[PDB]
Amino acid sequence: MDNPNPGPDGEGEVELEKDSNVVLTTQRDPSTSIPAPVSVKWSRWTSNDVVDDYATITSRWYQIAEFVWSKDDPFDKELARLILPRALLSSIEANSDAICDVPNTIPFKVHAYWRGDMEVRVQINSNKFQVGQLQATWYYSDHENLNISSKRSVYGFSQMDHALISASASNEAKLVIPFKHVYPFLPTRIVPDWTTGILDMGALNIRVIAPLRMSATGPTTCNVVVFIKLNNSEFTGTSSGKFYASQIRA
Amino acid sequence: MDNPNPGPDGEGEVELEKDSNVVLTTQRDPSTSIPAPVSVKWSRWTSNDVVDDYATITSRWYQIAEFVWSKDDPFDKELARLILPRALLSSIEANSDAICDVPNTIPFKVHAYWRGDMEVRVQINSNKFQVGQLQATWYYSDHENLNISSKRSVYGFSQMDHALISASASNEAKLVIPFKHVYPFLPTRIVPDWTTGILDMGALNIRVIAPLRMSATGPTTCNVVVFIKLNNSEFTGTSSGKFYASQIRA
Amino acid sequence: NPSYQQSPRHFVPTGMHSLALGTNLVEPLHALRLDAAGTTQHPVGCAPDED
Amino acid sequence: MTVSSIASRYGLIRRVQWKKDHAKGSLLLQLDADPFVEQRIEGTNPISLYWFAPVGVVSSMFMQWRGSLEYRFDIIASQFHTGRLIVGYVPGLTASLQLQMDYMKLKSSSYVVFDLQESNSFTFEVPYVSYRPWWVRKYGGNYLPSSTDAPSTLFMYVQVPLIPMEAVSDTIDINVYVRGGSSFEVCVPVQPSLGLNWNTDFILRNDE
Amino acid sequence: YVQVPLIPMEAVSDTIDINVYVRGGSSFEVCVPVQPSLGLNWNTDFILRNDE
Amino acid sequence: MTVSSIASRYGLIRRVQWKKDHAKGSLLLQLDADPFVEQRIEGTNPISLYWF
Amino acid sequence: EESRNTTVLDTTTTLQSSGFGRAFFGEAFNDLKTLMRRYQLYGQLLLSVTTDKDIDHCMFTFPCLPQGLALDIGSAGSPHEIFNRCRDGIIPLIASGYRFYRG
Amino acid sequence: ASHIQITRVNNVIELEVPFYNATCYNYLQAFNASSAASSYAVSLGEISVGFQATSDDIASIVNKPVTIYYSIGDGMQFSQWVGYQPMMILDQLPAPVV
Amino acid sequence: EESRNTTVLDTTTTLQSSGFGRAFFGEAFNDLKTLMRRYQLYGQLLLSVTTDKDIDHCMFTFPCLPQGLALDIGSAGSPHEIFNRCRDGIIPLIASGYRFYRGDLRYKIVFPSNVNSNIWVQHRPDRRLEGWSAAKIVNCDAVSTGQGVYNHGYASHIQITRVNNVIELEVPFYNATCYNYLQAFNASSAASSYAVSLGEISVGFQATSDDIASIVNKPVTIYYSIGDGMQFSQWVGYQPMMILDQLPAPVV
Repeated sequence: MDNPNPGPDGEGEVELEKDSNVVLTTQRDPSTSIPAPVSVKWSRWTSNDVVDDYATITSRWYQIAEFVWSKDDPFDKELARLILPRALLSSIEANSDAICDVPNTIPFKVHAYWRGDMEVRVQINSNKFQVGQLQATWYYSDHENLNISSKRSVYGFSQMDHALISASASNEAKLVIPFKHVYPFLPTRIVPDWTTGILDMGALNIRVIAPLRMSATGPTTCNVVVFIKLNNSEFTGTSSGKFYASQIRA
Repeated sequence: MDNPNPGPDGEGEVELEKDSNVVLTTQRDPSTSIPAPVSVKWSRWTSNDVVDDYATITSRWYQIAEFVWSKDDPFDKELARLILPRALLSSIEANSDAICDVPNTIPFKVHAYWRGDMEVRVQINSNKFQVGQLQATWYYSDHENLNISSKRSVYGFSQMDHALISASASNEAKLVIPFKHVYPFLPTRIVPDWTTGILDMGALNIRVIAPLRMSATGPTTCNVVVFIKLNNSEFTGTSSGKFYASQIRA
Repeated sequence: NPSYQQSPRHFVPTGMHSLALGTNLVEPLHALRLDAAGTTQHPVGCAPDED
Repeated sequence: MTVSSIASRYGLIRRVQWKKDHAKGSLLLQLDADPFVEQRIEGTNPISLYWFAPVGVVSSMFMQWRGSLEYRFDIIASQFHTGRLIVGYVPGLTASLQLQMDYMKLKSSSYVVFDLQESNSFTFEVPYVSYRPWWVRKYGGNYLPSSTDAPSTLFMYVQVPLIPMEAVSDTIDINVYVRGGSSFEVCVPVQPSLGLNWNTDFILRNDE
Repeated sequence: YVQVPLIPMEAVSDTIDINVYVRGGSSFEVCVPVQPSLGLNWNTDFILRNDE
Repeated sequence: MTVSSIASRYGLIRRVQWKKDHAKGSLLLQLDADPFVEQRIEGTNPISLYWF
Repeated sequence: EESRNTTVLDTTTTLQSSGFGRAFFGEAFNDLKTLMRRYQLYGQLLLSVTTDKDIDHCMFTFPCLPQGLALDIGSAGSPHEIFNRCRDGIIPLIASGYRFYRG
Repeated sequence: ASHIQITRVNNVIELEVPFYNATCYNYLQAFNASSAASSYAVSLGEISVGFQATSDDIASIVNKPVTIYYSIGDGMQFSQWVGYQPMMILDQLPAPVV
Repeated sequence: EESRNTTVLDTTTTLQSSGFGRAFFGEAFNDLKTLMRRYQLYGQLLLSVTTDKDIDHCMFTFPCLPQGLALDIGSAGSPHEIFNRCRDGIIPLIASGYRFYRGDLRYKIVFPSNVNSNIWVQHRPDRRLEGWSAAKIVNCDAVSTGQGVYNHGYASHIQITRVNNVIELEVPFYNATCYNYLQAFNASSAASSYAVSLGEISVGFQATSDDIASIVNKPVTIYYSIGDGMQFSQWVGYQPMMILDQLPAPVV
């Protein structure tokens, strides 16, 4: 303890998190926050048709959002209300290319129905001299709740369990997000009983709890990037990809 | 034996062949012909990167060619020189839709390299009173052999092992096609050392050994359809689908 | 659903429990208490000195 | 008497004709993959009667159903008839996507090829694919909202067109029978969406 | 109160935020149930009973 | 669901600013020591909502 | 034959049995007999004195059968809306399915 | 066999119509009466409800509703299977039209 | 994280546990579920005949959900003073705190005394709630669908008002869902609409129109409680409250 000896290597240890063929690193301990106990598989109750998780490609980390967080942002200021199963697709399509192009998301192009736990890391690179604090909060099926527009504020997400991202520590926020929804499976396209609100489990949202503060000549911006593993998933109901429609623009 | 008793059911037994979520039937015994002993897996020698067969979707039966076979066709007359890994893709694209649409072929949209045994059934529905006989012959890397244009005739494929499809019996021709190629893996797109001749193991070809013969007022046409399982496969080298190019028109 | 065909008890209604009686006699009530087994209790320093 | 003892009885529900000159792409039927499969009678009545499979009546009494159906197909033909037909199943088709179908899009999802030659009958067993552990009734007591449409759709395209001898008929009948599958099961009891034909009188409440 | 005033470096901010979170303690406990003194914001309509 | 399982969850209830130029005596807050600690929303409503 | 099944073309992987809602709602709906015992509207009327009735006269008489009474929509001017709208019912609908009863 | 509800105490008499017929088991579909003795082969009986009011009091009773219920009573056992006659879908019935 | 506690600065000597009033009043208030079962006012109405109703017509129909009906202050001229004043309640206030539920409800409707007429009560699991608007008691008008009338299959019960004028109920959980929505509901998915209400209860008198005049503008209060089997799921923080003692005075 208390015996620094930086070398060419630098000082601290670097913890990893390999999945399929994607390794990614964080110098800091993740501030994990797990809204629910891990989901039961549930293919048993609602699918004769062939079911298969694609662990070797669906479980890879893949970016879904990135954003500057300048000092100009006022105390309570959303940076990103990401939907999650959708943003994984909506961001790709927003980046002007089809879902089929990206290995993580090809099974969505085909299978009619999805289920499964998600993982979301909200990595940041604030400088050590900056002062601020994001919160990252997952809120299940937000869109279904019409009064959410009033709840959607840092006072209101701090009550449910939520990750904290201090800009001083440049802390990285892990966020396990086990499946919970009124219906056991989320459709990946228009489906006979619903159309609107497709593949929408709920929403990650990253409200600011403390705006960046810095010396007048200090570093203004603080970029953030959000990877999303899609691990214990399972897909069911094989179907042609021509039925698939591009995700709502958001 | 020798005791027919047809009912509403009809007479004979119906043997099946389920795979993933595709069952298909043949009243008759398949005339299997297996060119090579089953392939060793070979991901060991040429792929650090994550490898995964997609048994739950790649192994499904899916049509790749269908063709009328009228009495007008002369003795030695090709009906279809199908390439196989390509025709599985080339037919889909020929049918005016992208590879991503079809569940069997999505992993090709992504993974740079393919390997693995194929299965090909050449089902037919000739009437019992028709007289004729297709041969179905698999010929490894045909395109590499320039003199093949002379070999490509029924006298020349009957020497290597080949399926026979009598039109009298309306026999169905099974055809296991284990991987063999000079290079252990077949690329699914332009690759640094080769471009032309992409994903081309060789060619199935269905020369006629005996033209249909029938009474002048009998049934002229005899349709044929060719399903292709892609079983003990394995894919390697994950890569973006935007690199993929539509298969050569053939 | 077996049917229960045998004759019912034959009781006589009265509007009210006895006002006079006040000893060896359980007296049913619509408690405004939450718990139905609850009853007032005396913490050790609140004990009733006077009998 | 039991919901399963009634569900496990075929009733003829559709009668496809199948002519020689149907090309390889031709549709024969696309009845919905819910018990409420239908066959209207061409009656003179203002309110037309409908045939149902026994599963289609016993399941109208219940709000919700789940599990496999079974469509037996009696392809009525002499052994000298020969042909082949797909009997596919597409999960998650909304009615706007009900069109744009063809057998080749069908092959992408679950399906079953069959070879009419000697044996002339089979029994495709329709899968229950939906996001909902049960599934709500297609119809309802006379109340149009709360009438969810079917989970998925059956299809039966002709994979290889029929090839009859000159001395046998150009056309083959195909009977489609429906039966509650081994796992077919229903839960909540509500108003039947069906009424008996014992009295088909009805009285409009026009205010005029 | 601030027992010893904050002493920032020139290269870091003059101001520090302080969040105050409240939680029922280990021994926090409540007894008698009565009318909530709070109403949901699901409907904030209210109607004065002026007699005029 | 339990009174204690709900009571044992923090919710942000106050956000003090803390500037360098606060002298040693300066007050930052004096919220009451009862659960009903408060943070009014600056809404336009005739009857203002409060966080709890 | 009717219930014969010549050649099953199974595609399904086995689905979990729910026991007819026993595994969810806590109550089996398998036996249709136990549903038959939920009560149903059978008939309906507005009493209509005609003759000057004595103490003994029956006010109305109806046959009592499982089949259900012949459905009475009522006159075109004054429909009994339930039979007009909610046609028949459950018990008659299942009585439709059998040819003899004894109970 | 009979029973007499006192409307003042509780106005819903509950019953148990029993099976009294000299038959194996009764007809269950609609009935057109072929045999003259087939007519005993349907109804369990023929219930009759009647008020004991004198005509002076019977005026209160006029056009007062009397709904009736029924259920098959545990001992019921339908026999031979017979397929359903054509149904008529209910949601397809005509609207009142404004 | 939310419930983390970095460095406790204890000053307290340990306080005696009271067991939530168990040590005083003789009854624990620890479990909030057992308080949830004290009955609450759910809705309220003055019956309003419009069309000349027959024996079969439902008098009113309301969706039955734990969340509580959308609050009905009433018209500015004629407020329902309790919801106007005693905003919402307990059970909806705790329903505010969770995002899913899966369970029964109980009701115990209290009909007007002066009326004698028999009263039937349908439960209708089929019905979808259609957005938070029209999640309220509805006075059904002229029959046009099957919504307005008694129905055969639906579970039902028929109180005799003359014997005791408060039918008590047990609305069960019939949905093809894991568990229903519990906050306010705007209906995103069309199939999300089956994911809220337990059903859609309908109360209806069997009175002929000649007798229905006695019934007009007679109160019918309704109660509810979560029915033992209820189990709210995911925690979700409270939306902003509005303190009640701070509500405006009538002003003389």
